[PDB]
Amino acid sequence: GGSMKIYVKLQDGTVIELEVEPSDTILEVKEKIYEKTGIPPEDQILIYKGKVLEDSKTLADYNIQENDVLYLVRRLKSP
Repeated sequence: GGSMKIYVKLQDGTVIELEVEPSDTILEVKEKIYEKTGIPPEDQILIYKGKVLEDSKTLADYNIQENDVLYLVRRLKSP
């Protein structure tokens, strides 16, 4: 259904690879990151082309395509 790989760079410099599809929402991308890292979605800020992404929009909304790189900033927030 348009399956593709995208990459997320962490603050420590490492890059993780995600399997996604264009209709995935940003919240769903954060859920995939949680599955790989343990970082709760509520503690994740995702950045693409210098802008913070909104949970309810999709990868296709942002024209995020195969091999694009997103940036993850982690929050330390009381649960």
